[PDB]
Amino acid sequence: GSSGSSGCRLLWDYVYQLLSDSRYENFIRWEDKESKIFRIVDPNGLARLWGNHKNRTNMTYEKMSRALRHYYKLNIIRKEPGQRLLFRFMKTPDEIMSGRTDRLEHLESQELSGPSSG
Repeated sequence: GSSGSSGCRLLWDYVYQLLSDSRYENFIRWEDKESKIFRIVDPNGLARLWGNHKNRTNMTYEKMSRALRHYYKLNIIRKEPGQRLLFRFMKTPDEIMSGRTDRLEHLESQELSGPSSG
């Protein structure tokens, strides 16, 4: 029961890791497995886990969704208009699971904290 060693350090992905484990249902479960649709049961709590293992502080859902959004542009996830915290996995996640250069990974510890110094 050891899940400390990580690498991807990604949010959008952090989702699956949870879904797979039913023990994390109360926080998040599969809405419509038919279309790999998931929904955050409780953001206030769900985020905690994301900010906890991330050694972050006062991890809020606001600064969290900041990621899922970036992907929305890549045409990977779709946020239903009606619902509020609904996410639909259009394309397979493992399809874009890689790390060579300027890959999604890069955005693992970027949209979390720190200026752009641009």
